[PDB]
Amino acid sequence: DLDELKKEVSMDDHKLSLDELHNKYGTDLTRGLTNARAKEILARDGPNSLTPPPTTPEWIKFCRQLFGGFSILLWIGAILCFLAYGIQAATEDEPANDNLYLGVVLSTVVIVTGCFSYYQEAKSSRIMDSFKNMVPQQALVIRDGEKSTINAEFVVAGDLVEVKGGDRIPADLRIISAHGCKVDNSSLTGESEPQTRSPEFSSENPLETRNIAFFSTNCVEGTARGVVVYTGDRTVMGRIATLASGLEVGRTPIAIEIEHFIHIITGVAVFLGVSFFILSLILGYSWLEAVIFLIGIIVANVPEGLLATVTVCLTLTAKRMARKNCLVKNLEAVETLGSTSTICSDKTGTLTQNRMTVAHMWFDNQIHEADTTENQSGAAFDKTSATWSALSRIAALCNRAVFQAGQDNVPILKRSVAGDASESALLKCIELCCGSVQGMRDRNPKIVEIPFNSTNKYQLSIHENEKSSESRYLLVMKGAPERILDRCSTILLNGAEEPLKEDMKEAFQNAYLELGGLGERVLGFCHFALPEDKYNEGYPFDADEPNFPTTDLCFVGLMAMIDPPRAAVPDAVGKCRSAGIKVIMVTGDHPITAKAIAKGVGIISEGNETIEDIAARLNIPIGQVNPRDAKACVVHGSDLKDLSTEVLDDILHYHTEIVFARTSPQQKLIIVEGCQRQGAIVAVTGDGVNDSPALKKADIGVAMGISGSDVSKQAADMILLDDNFASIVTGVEEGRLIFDNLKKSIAYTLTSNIPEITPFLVFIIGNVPLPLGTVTILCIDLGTDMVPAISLAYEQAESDIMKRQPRNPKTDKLVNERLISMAYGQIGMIQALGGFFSYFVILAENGFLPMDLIGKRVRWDDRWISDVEDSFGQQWTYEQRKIVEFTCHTSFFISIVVVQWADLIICKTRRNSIFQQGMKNKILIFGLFEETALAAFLSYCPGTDVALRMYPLKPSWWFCAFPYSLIIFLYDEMRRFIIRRSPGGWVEQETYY
Amino acid sequence: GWKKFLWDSEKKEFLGRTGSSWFKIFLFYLIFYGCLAGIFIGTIQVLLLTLSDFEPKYQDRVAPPGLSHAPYAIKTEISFSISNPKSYESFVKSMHKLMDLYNESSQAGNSPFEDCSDTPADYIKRGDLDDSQGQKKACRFSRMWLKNCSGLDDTTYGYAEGKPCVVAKLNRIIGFYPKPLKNTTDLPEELQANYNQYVLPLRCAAKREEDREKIGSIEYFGLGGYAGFPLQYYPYYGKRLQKKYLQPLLAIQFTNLTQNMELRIECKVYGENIDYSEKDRFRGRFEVKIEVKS
Ligand SMILES: C=C(/C=C\C[C@@H](O)[C@@H](O)[C@H](O)C/C=C/C=C\[C@@H](O)C[C@@H]1O[C@H](C[C@@H](O)[C@H](O)C[C@H]2O[C@H]([C@H](O)[C@H](O)CC[C@H](O)/C=C/[C@H](C)[C@@H](O)C[C@]3(O)O[C@H](C[C@@H](O)CCCCCCC[C@@]45C[C@@H](C)C[C@@](C)(O4)[C@@H](C[C@@H](C)CCCCC[C@@H](O)[C@H](O)[C@H](O)[C@@H](O)[C@H](O)[C@H]4O[C@H](C[C@H](O)[C@H](O)/C(C)=C/[C@H](O)C[C@@H](C)[C@H](O)C(=O)N/C=C/C(=O)NCCCO)[C@H](O)[C@@H](O)[C@@H]4O)O5)[C@H](O)[C@@H](O)[C@H]3O)C[C@@H](O)[C@@H]2O)[C@@H](O)[C@H](O)[C@H]1O)CC[C@H](O)[C@@H](O)[C@H](O)[C@H](C)C[C@H]1O[C@H](/C=C\[C@@H](O)[C@H](O)C[C@@H]2C[C@@H]3C[C@H](O2)[C@@H](CC[C@H]2O[C@H](CN)C[C@H]2O)O3)[C@@H](O)[C@H](O)[C@H]1O
Ligand SMILES: *[C@@H]1O[C@H](CO[C@@H]2O[C@@H](C)[C@@H](O)[C@@H](O)[C@@H]2O)[C@@H](O[C@@H]2O[C@H](CO)[C@@H](O[C@@H]3O[C@H](CO[C@H]4O[C@H](CO)[C@@H](O)[C@H](O)[C@@H]4O)[C@@H](O)[C@H](O[C@H]4O[C@H](CO)[C@@H](O)[C@H](O)[C@@H]4O)[C@@H]3O)[C@H](O)[C@H]2NC(C)=O)[C@H](O)[C@H]1NC(C)=O
Ligand SMILES: CCCCCCCC/C=C\CCCCCCCC(=O)OC[C@H](COP(=O)(O)OCC[N+](C)(C)C)OC(=O)CCCCCCC/C=C\CCCCCCCC
Ligand SMILES: CCCCCCCC/C=C\CCCCCCCC(=O)OC[C@H](COP(=O)(O)OCC[N+](C)(C)C)OC(=O)CCCCCCC/C=C\CCCCCCCC
Ligand SMILES: CCCCCCCC/C=C\CCCCCCCC(=O)OC[C@H](COP(=O)(O)OCC[N+](C)(C)C)OC(=O)CCCCCCC/C=C\CCCCCCCC
Ligand SMILES: CCCCCCCC/C=C\CCCCCCCC(=O)OC[C@H](COP(=O)(O)OCC[N+](C)(C)C)OC(=O)CCCCCCC/C=C\CCCCCCCC
Ligand SMILES: CCCCCCCC/C=C\CCCCCCCC(=O)OC[C@H](COP(=O)(O)OCC[N+](C)(C)C)OC(=O)CCCCCCC/C=C\CCCCCCCC
Ligand SMILES: CCCCCCCC/C=C\CCCCCCCC(=O)OC[C@H](COP(=O)(O)OCC[N+](C)(C)C)OC(=O)CCCCCCC/C=C\CCCCCCCC
Ligand SMILES: *[C@@H]1O[C@H](CO)[C@@H](O[C@@H]2O[C@H](CO)[C@@H](O)[C@H](O)[C@H]2NC(C)=O)[C@H](O)[C@H]1NC(C)=O
Ligand SMILES: CC(C)CCC[C@@H](C)[C@H]1CC[C@H]2[C@@H]3CC=C4C[C@@H](O)CC[C@]4(C)[C@H]3CC[C@]12C
Ligand SMILES: [Mg+2]
Ligand SMILES: [Mg+2]
Repeated sequence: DLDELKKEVSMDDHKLSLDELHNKYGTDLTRGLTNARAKEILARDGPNSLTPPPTTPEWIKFCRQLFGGFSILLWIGAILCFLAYGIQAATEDEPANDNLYLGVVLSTVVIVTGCFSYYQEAKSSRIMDSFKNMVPQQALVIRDGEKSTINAEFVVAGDLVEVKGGDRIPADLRIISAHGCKVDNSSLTGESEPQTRSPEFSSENPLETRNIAFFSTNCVEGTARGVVVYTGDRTVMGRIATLASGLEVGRTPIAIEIEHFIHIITGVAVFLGVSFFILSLILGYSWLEAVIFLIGIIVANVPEGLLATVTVCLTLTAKRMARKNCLVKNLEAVETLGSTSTICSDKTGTLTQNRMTVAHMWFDNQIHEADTTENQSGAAFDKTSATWSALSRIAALCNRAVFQAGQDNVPILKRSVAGDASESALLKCIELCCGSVQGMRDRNPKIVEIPFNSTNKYQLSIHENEKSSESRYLLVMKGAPERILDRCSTILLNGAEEPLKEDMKEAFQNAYLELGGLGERVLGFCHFALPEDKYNEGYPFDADEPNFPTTDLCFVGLMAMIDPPRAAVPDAVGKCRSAGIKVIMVTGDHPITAKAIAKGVGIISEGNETIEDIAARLNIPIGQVNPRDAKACVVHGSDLKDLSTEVLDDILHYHTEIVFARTSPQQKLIIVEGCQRQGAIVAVTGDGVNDSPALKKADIGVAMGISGSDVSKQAADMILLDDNFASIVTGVEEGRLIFDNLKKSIAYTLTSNIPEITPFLVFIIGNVPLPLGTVTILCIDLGTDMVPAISLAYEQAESDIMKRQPRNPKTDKLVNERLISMAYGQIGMIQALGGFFSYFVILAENGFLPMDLIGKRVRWDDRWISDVEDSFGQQWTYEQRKIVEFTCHTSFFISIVVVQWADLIICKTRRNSIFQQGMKNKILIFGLFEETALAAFLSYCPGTDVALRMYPLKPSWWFCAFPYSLIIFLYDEMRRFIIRRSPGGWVEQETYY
Repeated sequence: GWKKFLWDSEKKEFLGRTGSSWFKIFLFYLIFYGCLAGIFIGTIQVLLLTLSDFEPKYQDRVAPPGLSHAPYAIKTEISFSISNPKSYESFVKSMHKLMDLYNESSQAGNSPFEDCSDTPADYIKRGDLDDSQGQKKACRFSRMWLKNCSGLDDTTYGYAEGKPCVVAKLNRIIGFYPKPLKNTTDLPEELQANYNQYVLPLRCAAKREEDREKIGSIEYFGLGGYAGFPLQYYPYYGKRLQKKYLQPLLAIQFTNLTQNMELRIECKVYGENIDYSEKDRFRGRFEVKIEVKS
């Protein structure tokens, strides 16, 4: 799978002859191949079917999730825990079990997290499968001089293949004979209109010539013949799909922030250990015990609920997205939208609707605009003049297309119409504001029609007049406005008729250039009442000689048409530009149309100008003007092929409104890379196969759901099942909102750390009874902390999020030193002091004053000293003093919950005050209530002192942590106050997360 | 990267900041931590003011009282060879440490050791738990009372020829009055004889029914010759109000002990405000494993 030979732009053998072609692959132009020869080749190289994707089993996708995120930190934690239980078990028959529990718990936090993340990734895959539909297809091949329809998988290189309007081109063909055949090259090349396939050659580029049919394309109208030049995976879209499969994914931004988080967490772990190692050696301990102390401190610096909390956090935002029809296959792809700063979009199928619609109309010397939006939410065009009625009769009659049988259910715009795209657009507009055309057509019987001619350049027909008072004959004709203008002498103004003096002839010329400059295609409609005295009701006007007056007709008005953009396209582009997101158009369409759509959607702001526009406004050559005075630029693909790396960098560095036109799929990838070489996130939004390699390499691919291709749908990361484009705006908003909340939840789960390690440090250094047990830390680590941390995600915005610039990746991280200074430095310290207060209170009320506790650990833990004197002289047995230590653990845990109240409240808001935002978050309130109920339950249920070792507390001890909490609240409130009044000051660059 | 974030010479920065930054941050942390320390200290001083010096506010975790012993046996096992002298040294050093506090030289003069009844007697109340009448007075407890286990005649206390002693002791509790069982028809078998009301009885036995035969003659030594604690040494007024206070002791000689075999001996005190616990094996009773292997 040579990628460099697949990265190259397609080459071909188009510029040849029919004899050279038949001489190279071997084939009879009039008899085709022989069946024996056909099978010899079929077996020689392989069926004409693309290779299936590389599959994967479900246990594999579950192992990936098990060894991921920070499941490594926890895997070792678990392994270390069971190692210590092994050694402790084989060494003594009476070892503590703080390790068999610590290890099965840690392990569960990893297995459970993997199951949840998994379930998510499977849910998305099923709905993805219910879309991959495949109805078998069969092609028409001519062998031994006979026509046969065989499965698409049996076509080989060399046989003759015939196509008919409505069928799909089986393989890459070389047209040999055509009969007004047109094909839809929208998915592969990106051409919105049907390009006619002619046996003659026209352009050096194989994608532009007409003598080649392509894979996955469809023949709109006409029939054609051709020799199969390319077959199987070796086809154009085969090499493209192969390129998509042989590319990388990338590395999500969110995954880099989490990696940096683990980096800092380990930094502080080895720091606390090497330091308490030198300190313990300064106190007289040996090297074996001191080494074991360095192990215990590193293990304590492991947030286990941070994994489950972060997973639930990410999972919550994805549901909000799925409620509005935005599905993500992975789980972290939910944040990439908010961090995006450059959106590369596609035109055909993404920015547009890929369907032709009547845009502007000319009548009564006045331009009228029609509604060209999917759901028909706009302005009508004043249907009160007689002119419009005559126009409806002209277009509705002189038109041969008709809705496809059985569409009585779909809407007027999304139904299937058999015919050209122009007659279809006209039929839809008439059926839209003029009622049923089928009755309008049966109301006037068509007598004689002369089909569109290459010489006449017009389409005319005569029908009877439904006027019950006028039995005359009506004649209507449509065609190019110039040809029709040369055939009139009257004008239907407001109903009456008038001559064609040069005043209205010039108004017609300016109208023609107005509709033409708009990138639209205009047509002219005229009609005339045939005198029933010279052509009675019985006379038959056979289409042979001049039976109708070609000239002296009555011109009614012009009718333009073009593919309009989707409803929320301009507003969404404006919203993205408002948020500081650079919008760059990248499409393989004609530049004359790309520039117009760009100006119409907001990419090229009205007023900005290109170098050619300046040369045209001044009437001077283009090589004289300076390119720095041009803000917007249109880069052609042909020119893009010959450009250096620095030139592309300068193109993106100096032009703010860029539009890349006539770019091949391979070139689309080069543009995305040119944006990433400089340092920023990219989101590619597309639909066809030409978009497959761009969505894969982009930081986040957005594929259309209904109008998208299966390859680009399988290679993307986000799917728009409703084809609505406003979802992009919703995504960029949610991506930010869920980011500031992760910051809050991390500072919350990190604040509780300090009051969890300090007891052991003072234990080894100061020699006092153990303040915080292991089964209590587990109760806080996975009990109290979680619900509140999960609730911190439901926090609304503080300021307008859709107003700030995109975050810089090289400077604004997710976890900086400003957070560590708060959680580890200021709040956690106060929480630890409060805990040590409740501790000393419990031991002083029972008999051990703070002066006699220093130096007691060695005898406090001896199992054979049944007489330990306290500050008053009482003798305490071993189990009696242990019961008090356990009650001190219970109250320490309750103190943690009490200080967590004020921590969850000061963590709710980052800058704003509580009296401003407000406690409108019901989940947070529920978190506080549940957090308290759980602590009371664990401390007063019969049987806890035998299972978990938590004894009941006396009512006066629950109030030992209240002052510390109030103080935490007041300190953080004044902290958030100086930041507001003093922007950019010390408190901001020192404590503003 | 590696080098610049460590020390650049244009902005004169170390690790990231300049000299004035490290100073602003260090000064802030010093003031912050100083305030934290002062607040914690104030909240601890008010705690020193809340409690009383002559009496622990809560006395529910130490009741009833335990029963400790000397020597200091690890795992509650006393195993030693009658030949190798370096086998029972860890035991004798403890026994001696305990008895070394009852030396007559320590108990001298009128204070604060007053002479009490040589025969068990009733309680003695030296007033309330106040500082009004100064330091209270405690009864004297002579070493010699313990006849064959006193370290005055046979320093080793018995371990020298296969006859060990075990000095039992009741855990000191402030304001605790020991209450012995009454003479009513319901009383254990053992306790019937020598019902000295003023004496709290202590009686050892065998954990299993089999071991009975392998255990010989349990000879208890104590005040007045009884196997108990005289009620006159109660109650205890606490260290602050009764420094130089001695708690009664009871010696137990396990004469006629079978050789080369682990014997489980359970000793138990009896009384009203005495209750045992299936979890704490030292509350009221105690277990000892003796094996005089020779
Ligand atoms: C399984 C674990 C590990 C242990 C588990 C353990 O329990 C058990 O499994 C047991 O092990 C079971 C194992 C059993 C194994 C076998 C047994 O079955 C079998 C039986 O074992 C029994 C024993 C058993 O009974 C034992 O007792 C068990 C205990 O073992 C440990 C003991 O204590 C202790 O270790 C005993 C071990 C042994 O004795 C050690 C001997 C020495 C090594 C060695 O010396 C001996 C000897 O010499 O070794 C020789 C071999 C040599 O080649 C080796 C070469 C030596 C290299 C020398 C270089 C040294 C070095 C190294 C440099 C890097 C740095 C440097 C500084 O030092 C540098 C300096 C140089 C220059 C020094 C050069 C010196 C040279 C020395 C050498 O040459 C030799 O010494 C020399 O050759 C000697 O021969 C010679 O004699 C020398 O003597 C002298 C030398 C000196 O001595 C020596 O040098 C000294 C002192 C050095 C001093 O440091 C110097 C100081 C003074 C100082 O410098 C000084 O001055 N300062 C002065 C200050 C001053 O003035 N200040 C003035 C101030 C003025 O202002 C002399 O000087 C020298 O000249 C001379 O040469 O170079 C050779 O073999 C021989 O020679 C040999 O004798 C302890 C335990 O292990 C165990 O209980 C036997 O009796 C029995 O017979 C046998 O059958 C995993 C742990 C768990 O993971 C963890 O949970 C753990 O459980 C907790 C931590 C427990 C803790 O907490 C518990 C309660 C609750 C906990 O459980 C909770 O879990 C806590 C949790 C933790 C965390 C956090 C939190 O809380 C919770 C939250 C977590 C959760 O929440 C999270 C979310 N937040 C999520 C989740 O994570 O989890 C407590 O209960 C625990 O108690 C507590 O610990
Ligand atoms: C409480 O009483 C303890 C015993 O008191 C003795 O008996 C009472 C009834 C009185 O008569 C009193 O006057 C007696 O002293 C008392 O402990 C005793 O302290 C002395 C002084 O250190 C010890 O004497 C020394 O003995 C060692 C050898 O001891 C051996 O036996 C003991 C057991 O008894 C073992 O533990 C040892 O390991 C030895 O096996 C002698 O080597 C030592 O020599 C020193 O004196 C000689 C002159 O005699 C000098 O030439 C040397 O240089 C040395 O300076 C002493 O003779 C005595 O052993 C010790 N008794 C016990 C049982 O340990 C205790 O201190 C008192 N405590 C208080 C708080 O009042
Ligand atoms: C029994 C007793 C109990 C003991 C309990 C102890 C509890 C432990 C509590 C806290 C742990 C402290 C450990 C240190 C934490 C430092 C935080 C840290 O390392 O965070 C990382 C930051 C990175 O941040 P960033 O993402 O913005 O980088 C962007 C870089 N880009 C953009 C250029 C790529 O790196 C930096 O900050 C740069 C590194 C700065 C390191 C400063 C080291 C100071 C440590 C000790 C000082 C002690 C002196 C005491 C004497 C004072 C004089 C009187
Ligand atoms: C000595 C002891 C020390 C203890 C220290 C720890 C303390 C921590 C616990 C509680 C702290 C409470 C702080 C009180 C803050 C009140 C703030 C407030 O009231 O700000 C008013 C807001 C603002 O409104 P607005 O103008 O934006 O509205 C606009 C409406 N429009 C749009 C229609 C116009 O109004 C709103 O938020 C809407 C109404 C919300 C009403 C909330 C009431 C619930 C408050 C607390 C719950 C109790 C938790 C107890 C935990 C213990 C469990 C056992
Ligand atoms: C919207 C949805 C709302 C849902 C809310 C649900 C809330 C549920 C509320 C209560 C149900 C809790 C479980 C009930 C446990 C009953 C245990 C019990 O009745 O025990 C009685 C006996 C004690 O007998 P004794 O006094 O003779 O023992 C003397 C022992 N001596 C003398 C040796 C010391 O027990 C024993 O013996 C053995 C003790 C067995 C230990 C079982 C405790 C379970 C341990 C941890 C699970 C707790 C996780 C927290 C879940 C929070 C959910 C919100
Ligand atoms: C969403 C919010 C979740 C909130 C839940 C809080 C999370 C809790 C997190 C960690 C706590 C789990 C630690 C497990 C502790 C097991 C302790 C154990 O095994 O001790 C063994 C004891 C033996 O004691 P001994 O030697 O003194 O007996 C002497 C008996 N003599 C003397 C009479 C013979 O035997 C006994 O207690 C026998 C009774 C057995 C009791 C088993 C209780 C298991 C409790 C929890 C496990 C399920 C938790 C799953 C929820 C995860 C939440 C994420
Ligand atoms: C911003 C900070 C907010 C902090 C809020 C903290 C709330 C704390 C809640 C309750 C306090 C604990 C309950 C105290 C119960 C003690 C029971 C007790 O046994 O007490 C006895 C000792 C006195 O012993 P003695 O030796 O002198 O007796 C000598 C007797 N003879 C003269 C006869 C010899 O009593 C004493 O120490 C009493 C000394 C206590 C002094 C601390 C006062 C705490 C301040 C305010 C409490 C909150 C109430 C107002 C609520 C406002 C809501 C917004
Ligand atoms: C049980 C737990 C109890 C805990 C109680 C804690 C109370 C302690 C609270 C605060 C004490 C710390 C005060 C430190 C003052 C020295 C700091 C200093 O040297 O600062 C210098 C700067 C002036 O330099 P610059 O910005 O002009 O230079 C620009 C330079 N460039 C560019 C780097 C920004 O100072 C400034 O900015 C002004 C900023 C001053 C910091 C205000 C922080 C106030 C926080 C809390 C006070 C509220 C206590 C409420 C307690 C109620 C108890 C019931
Ligand atoms: C101490 O125990 C010994 C047994 O070890 C008792 O003496 C034995 O008595 C039986 C008769 O009942 C004789 O057959 C043995 O020969 C005796 N053995 C020895 C070593 O004397 C002795 O009576 C017990 N004494 C006390 C006071 O309990
Ligand atoms: C709001 C903050 C900054 C106030 C902090 C006040 C500090 C400085 C106060 C509060 C309580 C005070 C202590 C209260 C009681 C005593 C006992 C006395 O025998 C020596 C002084 C000493 C130890 C005091 C020292 C100063 C002290 C710790
Ligand atoms: Mg497309
Ligand atoms: Mg991707």
